[PDB]
Amino acid sequence: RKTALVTGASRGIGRAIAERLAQDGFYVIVNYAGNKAHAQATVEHIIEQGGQASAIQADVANEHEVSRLFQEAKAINGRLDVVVHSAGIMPMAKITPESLPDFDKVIHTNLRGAFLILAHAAETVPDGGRIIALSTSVIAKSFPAYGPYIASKAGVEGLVHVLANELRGRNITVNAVAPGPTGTDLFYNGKTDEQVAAIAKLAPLERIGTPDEIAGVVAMLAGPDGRWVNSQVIRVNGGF
Amino acid sequence: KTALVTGASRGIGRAIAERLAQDGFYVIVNYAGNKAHAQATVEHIIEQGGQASAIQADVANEHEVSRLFQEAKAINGRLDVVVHSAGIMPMAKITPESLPDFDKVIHTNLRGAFLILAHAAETVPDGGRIIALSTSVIAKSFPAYGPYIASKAGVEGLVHVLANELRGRNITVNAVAPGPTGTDLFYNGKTDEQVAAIAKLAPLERIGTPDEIAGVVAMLAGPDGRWVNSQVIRVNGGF
Amino acid sequence: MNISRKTALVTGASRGIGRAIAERLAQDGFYVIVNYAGNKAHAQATVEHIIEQGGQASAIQADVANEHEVSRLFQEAKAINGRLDVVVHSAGIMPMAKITPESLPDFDKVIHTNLRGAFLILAHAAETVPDGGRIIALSTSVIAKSFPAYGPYIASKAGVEGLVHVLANELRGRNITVNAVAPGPTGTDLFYNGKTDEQVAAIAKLAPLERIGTPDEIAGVVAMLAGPDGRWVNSQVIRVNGGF
Amino acid sequence: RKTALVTGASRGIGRAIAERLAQDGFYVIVNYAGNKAHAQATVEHIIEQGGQASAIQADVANEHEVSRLFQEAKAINGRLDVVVHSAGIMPMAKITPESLPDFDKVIHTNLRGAFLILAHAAETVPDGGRIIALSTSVIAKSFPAYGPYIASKAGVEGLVHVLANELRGRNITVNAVAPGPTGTDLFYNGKTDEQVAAIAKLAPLERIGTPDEIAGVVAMLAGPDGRWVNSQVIRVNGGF
Repeated sequence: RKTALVTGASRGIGRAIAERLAQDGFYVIVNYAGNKAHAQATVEHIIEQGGQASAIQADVANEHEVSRLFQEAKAINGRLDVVVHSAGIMPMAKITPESLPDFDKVIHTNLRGAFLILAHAAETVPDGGRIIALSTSVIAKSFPAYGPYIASKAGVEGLVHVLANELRGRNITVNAVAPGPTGTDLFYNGKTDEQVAAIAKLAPLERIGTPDEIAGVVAMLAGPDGRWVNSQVIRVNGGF
Repeated sequence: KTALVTGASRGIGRAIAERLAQDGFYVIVNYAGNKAHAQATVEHIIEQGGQASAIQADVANEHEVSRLFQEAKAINGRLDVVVHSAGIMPMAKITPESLPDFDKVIHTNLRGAFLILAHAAETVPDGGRIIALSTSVIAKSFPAYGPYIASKAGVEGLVHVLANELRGRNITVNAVAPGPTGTDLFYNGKTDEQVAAIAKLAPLERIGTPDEIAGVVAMLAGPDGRWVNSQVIRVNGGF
Repeated sequence: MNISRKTALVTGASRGIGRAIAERLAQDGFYVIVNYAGNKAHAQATVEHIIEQGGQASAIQADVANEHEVSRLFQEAKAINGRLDVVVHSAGIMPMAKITPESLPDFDKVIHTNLRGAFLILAHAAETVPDGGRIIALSTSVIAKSFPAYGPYIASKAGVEGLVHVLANELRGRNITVNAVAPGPTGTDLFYNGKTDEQVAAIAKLAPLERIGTPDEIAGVVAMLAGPDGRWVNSQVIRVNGGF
Repeated sequence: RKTALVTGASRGIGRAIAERLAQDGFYVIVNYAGNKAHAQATVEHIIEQGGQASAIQADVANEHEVSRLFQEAKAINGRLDVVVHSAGIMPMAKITPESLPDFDKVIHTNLRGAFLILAHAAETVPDGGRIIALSTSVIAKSFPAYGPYIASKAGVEGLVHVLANELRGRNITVNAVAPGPTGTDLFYNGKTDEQVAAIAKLAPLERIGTPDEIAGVVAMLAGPDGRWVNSQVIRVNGGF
């Protein structure tokens, strides 16, 4: 039985990824940053559905907590076959001097965090393993106030491509999944139906994509059908 | 549910047809010239427990494609998935002497794609999927690949536009872009040194198989591909 | 050897972007061959505008998608000064047609004029441009938007870009750059005469600069690519669209 | 009277850009980080050839030094028409935990620095001005050990596109120039005759690109022929 670590699996896309990987037969480490309640709910949903999982706290941007995370994750089953990095933040801030704090925070959490996870994955994933990062489709649109977020995720994609090359000879694929707007609980919670309808109309399929539809592409990349997909950023956005 | 696969006689097209049959689709194996390999594909599908049938059609001939789609949809009254894999890849540098070759590739690869996509746009139901095969070599722009790259870049353009034109029909349009794959043909015309040289190009350091391409096609044709739309997915082991 | 003036051939130079390219290249010191397809009047107007401004130019008829007329075009154009330093391929059509069986004629036409035409020009350029010369094709920025009814056009221009990249590699050792310029919507006389003011305003707002780009603004990038500042730019598609 | 600020103008591409902009009629602020000697050499060559320039020290990643840089630069002629951000570093480090210091360094100097310069440029450049960042062509190749550098420059490109959108209504273009390897003195001093020969055969033009060949594209973007070029990353690499 193969083991998968999923960062940011307490809610939303990360939770959907963790639950789908558990359904696919992976033992899932549900990594979370702060309050364990949602993470333990993820673990319990996995166990009730017939899978195995356990939760580990770690801030992905804290090098010491990441060192511990990977040791503790390896302690469970002695192996780390798949690593999926979904944890990140998306604050809004225009490219102005006053936004410098927000910028630093996003870079710290999304990009440095990604580096940490990827770096440790590169050291611990076995031959034949898989490393998957979550990027974003909004990189293609360059919307105002998304500067810091887009910068962080573009950096992540760059790291993904380089790492795919650096792991030559280990038969380890490195890819990214870049979702568009996704119908998480948080997404719906902050929006009126009119706002939802406008976002739905942005895609030619004219609806809101679900977290499970993102997790399905992650599951492809983690499984046998993803054996020959390497150094790719797959945008999952309904055509938007 | 029914899937039509063009160029399904051998290689990547055959692997696609067989995997889709294994995923539960009734498969129309479309072929160009000699039936034999197409019927072998049909028989392998039936042998493994699936349903399939073979139909002849030149993808670049409007009348033969119109007939292909009328007949394919007539089998079960539906054409849920259309996969366009048929194409040719001749080598010719960009010189006036290559004009015949250029015309040929554009005719088979680009006009062909236009036809298939067009008829797919007319016949696929709500919730269906349209998938074209492009190529990863677009990224490298190697000498003598000019005509081939031009045809396939045009195909990708059609894919994105069609994805937008089918707004309101709930139909995804995507492309899969393989690198070199270990077909039977790939192996018959190469020495072991050539194969070894190609194997080292990918960071995974081996030769990709047709089944590894068919797996991504199957993702796009199945439940996990519902929210993938207007994408060109390159499947090349990282090369 | 050759003390004749540096020469540029510009296809589709009768009007619009092609005309602006021809006039700007003449201002930069090129003898300009104004290639046109059908009615000479506008092509001769381009030539006369060039000559009134103190440049040298002459007009040659050829349909860029006709191999025989293109063979003649290059024989005659190179004969003027014994050289063809720069080749700019601007000629093309942009009809609207959705991806449907009934659109097949239109598709065939666009592919024929835009892509096969490009192939001919590029191919002949590859045979005639000297070491240090420049080959520039015109593509389109609309490739990025994949608008409905632009399928055939986008397919044709994406094919052109593919040819550009390959040709840049095939001319290794000849020191010949091959590039494309991809304009967004441009304020040609045709553009303004066929658009309502509300349509014009809607298109103007698409770019962050909130205006309609001019043909001279496209020609300026072409001139960069054809001159000393473009020496190290090779195998690029430069989108000139005001940020849209 | 028209003014251009060039960061990293002490040597190499930045110097070539400063000298070309001066030759094009700009008053040039030669910004440097530490090495005053070379910055004054630039400033001098400009004055020697008939131009006007002056040097200003600032570490582009220091918010206070950058605020001062822009205050002082704008004070010279009361205007700052063009801003070109060329300053950056390119250390080699694979994606492993031990590389975290190098990573942190590059992100700080290349990306946070870019954020600062662009942010202040967006505040100080007049309507009709130009903002040009320097990226890199190596993003296309994702070579091993280039991970951190590529991540930083990919982030810069993201910021460029977003800023182009955020300055809607101000008539300010934001672009990047992405050079390949260039025949700097730094480039040549660490290389053998055969190494140079091998690099020279990478491009189809089969030679080494010069800093002036990059500066010519920057100058196009800063001048009348660049009025309609916006939100673009122009790769200047001889076709490699």
